Amino acid sequence: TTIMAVQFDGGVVLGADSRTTTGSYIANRVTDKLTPIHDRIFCCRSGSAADTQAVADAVTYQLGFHSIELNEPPLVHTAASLFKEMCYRYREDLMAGIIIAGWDPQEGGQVYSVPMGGMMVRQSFAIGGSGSSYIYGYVDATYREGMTKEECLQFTANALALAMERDGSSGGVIRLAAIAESGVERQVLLG
Amino acid sequence: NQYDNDVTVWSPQGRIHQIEYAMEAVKQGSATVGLKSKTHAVLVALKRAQSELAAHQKKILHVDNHIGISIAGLTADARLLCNFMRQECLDSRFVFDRPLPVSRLVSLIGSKTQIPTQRYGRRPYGVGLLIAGYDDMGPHIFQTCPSANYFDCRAMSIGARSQSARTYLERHMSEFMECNLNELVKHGLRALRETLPAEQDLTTKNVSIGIVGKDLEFTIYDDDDVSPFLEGLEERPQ
Amino acid sequence: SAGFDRHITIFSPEGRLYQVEYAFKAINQGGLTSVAVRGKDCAVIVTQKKVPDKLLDSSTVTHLFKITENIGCVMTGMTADSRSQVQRARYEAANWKYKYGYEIPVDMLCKRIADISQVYTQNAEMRPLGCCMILIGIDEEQGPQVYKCDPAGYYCGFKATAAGVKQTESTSFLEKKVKKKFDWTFEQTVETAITCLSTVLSIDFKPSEIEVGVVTVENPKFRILTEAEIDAHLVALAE
Amino acid sequence: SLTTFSPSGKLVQIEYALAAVAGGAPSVGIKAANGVVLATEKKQKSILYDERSVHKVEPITKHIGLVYSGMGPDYRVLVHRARKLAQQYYLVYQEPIPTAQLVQRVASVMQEYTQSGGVRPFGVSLLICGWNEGRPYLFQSDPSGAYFAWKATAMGKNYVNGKTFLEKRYNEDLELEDAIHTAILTLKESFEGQMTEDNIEVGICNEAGFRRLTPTEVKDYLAAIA
Amino acid sequence: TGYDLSASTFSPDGRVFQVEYAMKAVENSSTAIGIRCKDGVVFGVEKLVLSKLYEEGSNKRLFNVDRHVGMAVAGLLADARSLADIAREEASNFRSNFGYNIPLKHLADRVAMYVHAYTLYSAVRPFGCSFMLGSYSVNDGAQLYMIDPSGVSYGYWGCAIGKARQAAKTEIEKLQMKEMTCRDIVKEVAKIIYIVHDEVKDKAFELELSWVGELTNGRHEIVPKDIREEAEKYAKESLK
Amino acid sequence: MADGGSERADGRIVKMEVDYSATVDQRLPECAKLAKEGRLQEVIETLLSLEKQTRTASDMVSTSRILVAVVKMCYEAKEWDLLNENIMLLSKRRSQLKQAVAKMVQQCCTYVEEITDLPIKLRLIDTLRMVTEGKIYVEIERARLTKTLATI
Repeated sequence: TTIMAVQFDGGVVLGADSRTTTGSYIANRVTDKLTPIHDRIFCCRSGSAADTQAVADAVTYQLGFHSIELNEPPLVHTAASLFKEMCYRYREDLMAGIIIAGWDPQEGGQVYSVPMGGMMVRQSFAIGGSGSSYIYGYVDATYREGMTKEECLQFTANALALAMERDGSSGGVIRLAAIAESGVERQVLLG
Repeated sequence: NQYDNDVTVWSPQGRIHQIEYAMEAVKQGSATVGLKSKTHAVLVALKRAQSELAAHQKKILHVDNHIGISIAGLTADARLLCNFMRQECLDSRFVFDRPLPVSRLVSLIGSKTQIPTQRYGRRPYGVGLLIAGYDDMGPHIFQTCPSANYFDCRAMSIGARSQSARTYLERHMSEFMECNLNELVKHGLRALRETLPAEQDLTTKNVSIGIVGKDLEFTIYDDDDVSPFLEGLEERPQ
Repeated sequence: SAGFDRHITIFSPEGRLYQVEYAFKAINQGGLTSVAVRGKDCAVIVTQKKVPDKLLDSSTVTHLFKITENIGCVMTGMTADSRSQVQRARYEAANWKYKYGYEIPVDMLCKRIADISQVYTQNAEMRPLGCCMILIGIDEEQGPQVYKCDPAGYYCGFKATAAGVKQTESTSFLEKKVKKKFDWTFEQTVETAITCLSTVLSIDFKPSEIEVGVVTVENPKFRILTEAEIDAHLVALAE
Repeated sequence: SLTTFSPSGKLVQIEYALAAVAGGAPSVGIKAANGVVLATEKKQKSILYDERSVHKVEPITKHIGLVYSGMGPDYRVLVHRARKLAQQYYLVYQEPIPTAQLVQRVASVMQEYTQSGGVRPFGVSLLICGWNEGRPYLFQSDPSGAYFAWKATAMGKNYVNGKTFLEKRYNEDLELEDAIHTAILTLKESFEGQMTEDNIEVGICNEAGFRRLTPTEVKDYLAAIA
Repeated sequence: TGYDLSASTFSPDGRVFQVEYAMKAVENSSTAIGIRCKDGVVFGVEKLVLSKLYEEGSNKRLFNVDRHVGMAVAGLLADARSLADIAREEASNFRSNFGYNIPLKHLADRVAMYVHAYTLYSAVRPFGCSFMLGSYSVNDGAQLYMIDPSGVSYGYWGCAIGKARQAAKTEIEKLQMKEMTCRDIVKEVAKIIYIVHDEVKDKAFELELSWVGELTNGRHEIVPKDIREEAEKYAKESLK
Repeated sequence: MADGGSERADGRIVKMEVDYSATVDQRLPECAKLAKEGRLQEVIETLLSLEKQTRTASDMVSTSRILVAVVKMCYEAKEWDLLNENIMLLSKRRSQLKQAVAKMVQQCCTYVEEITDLPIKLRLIDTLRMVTEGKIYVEIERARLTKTLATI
């Protein structure tokens, strides 16, 4: 449910809960909610599941085919435009809370947000999910422009901690992802 | 010469002769002359008949409030491109609610006539368009060809024996630019009276004049506002 | 013979068709040579360039086309057929990746490209894409692979592989060379590729004319060598 | 081309495809009492080629074998068609397709390509076999759409000579091993002198199912079988 | 001489004679060259008036495809117009689908596939055009490509299309092409075009010069050639 | 190049006179790449001629003075690598070899008479290469006749 992406100077840092529920019963307790597309670009999803999974698979197809034909590493804004087109074309049928982030060689770390409608915007931080309203309450209080990697990790840790603590649908376990020029760093925290 | 049957075949000298044959089919039309001043564009054509008693086959036809075309060659393709012309005019007149600039219309004419010149199954259009119009920048006199290589000029003339007309246009294209409507039109028929053999003279019923002006709507004339245009002449220098 | 003037793709008497065996030397109008070698856990492509002009560039004369991140290829013959075949290969590899969820093995790709060329051959009113394609790639549980795809749609794949202009001679040298049972310790492969092209063409030239594409089971990514290390291998075989 | 008959004769473009079949690589196939043996003759041109990539003997289901004598590039096409068709039968009836119904439908496909007028026929003759309902079968087809039923036959180079050996050597009653013995005999009659574990490629059809033999047991058996 | 009718058929020696005949169709066309500098690409076309019937400003072979890409066509003009429309359409799809400027390699490959697709089948003929494609980008530099009638598309520093294809590049290649900015290259192309065919077979010609690079900040347009008037005051000094 | 070999030659004229034949090792890639460049007709052949004649002087000072048969094999390996980076199809650049080996077998003439016949016959088995693989020439192989007469 609750997904989060914060950029910093070197790269970006993502994060999500897992706890995919249906109604009042938890169907699955732990989920890879964030999805690799390319080796340097992620997307994290919310809303309905099958919609975002099918969209992410087709975007993975188109983006991999395009970036192999260029024989160059892809852009992040490219993947954001692809998600924008596929979200906007079937807004009558899809429910996507897709948030695009990823480091780029030309443009560094970027974070794009695509909410349930199909608009595309560049932000420095993003929320997402039904239990994101709360950390959206204080993400304009605790955030400071120009963090380090560890400050972003501690920040999103406190964020997703309180989101999992407060919302009934949110919960489960904390997954993090750190994307920079150096590498891709995933980890599983609790606290 | 056994390669010289279809549009698709390139020649071993590279000149597709179906295009040349369509050019020669254009060369057997009636004579017509179009020329512009800085403010008024005038195109004048020549009529013919099947017999004495019958009426004359018309050449200047209307298109739009500021567009009029002359013609030479086939008439089915003439009316086909006429209907397409009127259609594309009223299309942009509907959508953009403005009169069309002439250059994009003639680019659409070239793109229209491109397809029957490249695929198999249509003939190149035997057509002799002389187009007069008004965009924001004044009169334009364009001509086409069956090879769709449309030209812009300041004074052209196509049809049968139209080369003496071109010599007259050479020796008066400097003089064309300054004058008003009346002597401009009589320069046009001082091209048409050399598009004819010398033993007969241009009468009323065989000539046609279409003026479009920067404030004047495109209008065709026949014999009655042409009886004013036919006086003001001398004889040929015999 | 003909007689029938072999204008379309039909069967002539006794018994062949002449369109495809005219397409087999559309490679020969390329004026170009390609050699592939599989000895061991590596695989090496080598192919020269024919650039007479100083106004012409050097990066965009590349024939090694990285199909996917683990599959490379090289092309000979006419250029348009080759590049269109390459984009068909990329599109169908991406189609594999979309449909089946994992990276395509190099065998199925050659099968699919051969089938496309056969459909272009089976139905008439299309030119049969007169270019030849050599592929390389690493597969788990099978090691490296080297394959060849024909304009006819006859794929095959084998140890020491060569196609282009002068490759009766190249396969004569590769029969006279792949008959001794030594191992092929990757510089044995690079040395035998450079020297087989150096005995077929007999030029013994700068490091700036040939292109070397390698793939190895230590880095399964396809890799194109640089002028420095090409020069290093060339003087390493210089005795 | 393919749309009009001759003044008196036959369909010259099908006769030429049959000639291209007869100009192909030899093969032999024998129906015995319990099983059917197929055997081809697969020579590489050089010493460079690998024998694990291209396969002549090819299964259609788990109990239906199929070889050819012609062109692999068309062979694979009509193989894939027969695959999809047999799986469609098994979708419809939930039962493994009988070989007669396979030969009907494959013959319908080949016949549809012999129809007018832009596509060429296949240069492929099949040898279809399978063990349906106890009694095994053997069905040869051709580019013309026709089909037959054999006890033992051959196709390729010197099929006439191999067939005259088959008429003398073979009979009605054998087992699978004696069938393989006479099959490698009649293929060794016409093939080149160097016949190894890779120049031949043999699959059988027991009633327990189709079985495509390995180079291990092929080299064990043809290590001077007589 | 035996079989050169269809564009699908091969020859007894293995080439398509339709493509050769279409290649030497552009040989009779007007001479068009191009050259890039270290911060831009310069076009130049020897254009001829028929006799006295033109208007000096009609049917300009210097098209303008994208915001930073234009053509320098030579050959059959209407086929080049249609191909320019196809190139505008392809740049339109790319701008609509990815939100940034088309790289010239990808554009050239799509155009080469389109030309090759018109060379393939038997219903249609190959194109009778040969054109130039230039570009500039802040992260890519200057790129000048080249498409033959067959569909072979690769890159150059300088080129020539027309009668004097060799006779231009004989003295194109003696230019110190790297160390010059394009504002010198303007009068350089002027002198190169002015060298070939002053009066010999025809009567008179006329010069057009297109212009893209860093000095236009990534734009592509024709020069104000009347501004700095660089041909004639040097063309009259290039006859001696 | 033309100047590319002129520099090497015009410089090394004393680099080996009294200075040791280590500037040779400092000039081996020099002559190597000079031959590699290889002007069509005569220029780089004249350069290589000057180079191999300086090398004949070096033979006089090392292979004809110290007679190590290891410095002889070193000069032969130098020319060997040089011909490894050179076609020599009688391609107007062979004076690097023809008169070089001519003076080499004249050195041999002075050797069998002066040096022990074993080092000179090693030089001879290397001259076997030099001609039998290096496009055997009549008078060079007349020297071969007299050198197998020397083996006699």
